[PDB]
Amino acid sequence: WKQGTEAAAVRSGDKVFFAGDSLMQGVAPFVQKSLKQQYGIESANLSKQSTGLSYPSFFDWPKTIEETLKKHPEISVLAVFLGPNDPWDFPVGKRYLKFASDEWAQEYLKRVDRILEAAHTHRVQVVWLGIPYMKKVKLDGQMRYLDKLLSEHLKGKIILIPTAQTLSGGKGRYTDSVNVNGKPVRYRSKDGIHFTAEGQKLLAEKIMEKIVFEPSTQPSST
Repeated sequence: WKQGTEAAAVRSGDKVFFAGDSLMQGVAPFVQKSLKQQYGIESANLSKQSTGLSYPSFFDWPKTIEETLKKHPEISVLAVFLGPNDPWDFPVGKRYLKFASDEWAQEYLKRVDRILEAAHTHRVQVVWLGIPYMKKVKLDGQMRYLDKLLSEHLKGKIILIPTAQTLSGGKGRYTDSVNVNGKPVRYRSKDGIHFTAEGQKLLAEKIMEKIVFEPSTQPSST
């Protein structure tokens, strides 16, 4: 099944499902309010602090997604935002895989693919947010690696929303603030990872740009 790669179509009665870590936790509530107030569309926000794809033993995102789509067949969009809790070695079966090795990357993307398969077999449209630049250079190097691994794999398969340049005003590296009409506005929280309310609202707007509500008279006949 081939979803749209530019935007996701929603109708009255659909739900939007938000998944990920604290990156998603701050953004999802703004999208949820916009969906409800603009279109009457309800949502399920399961984002959870400290979670990711590397340690399903802490919280199993692929299994949770499978179970949630089964419980809620009305979900038509799955939005995902995670990463910072994942740049760690992890075990698989009897192997112990080292971060950013070929085998580590293969397993990480197998878990990504399990999510995509769960969604696509049920005609659920996936929106995945790119990882922002981070203030700490070690985490930033890990996240630049992981963001590129993900984007190269996901481009052309799903809807991707990069965030790094948007959150930095195009500067190509981490900034705390971005000028909007010459006045600096802080987008990043004190931890140099997450967002202020202004940063959360901006990313929520970027998500809404990729959601297209369809009235009952769309699509049109020919």
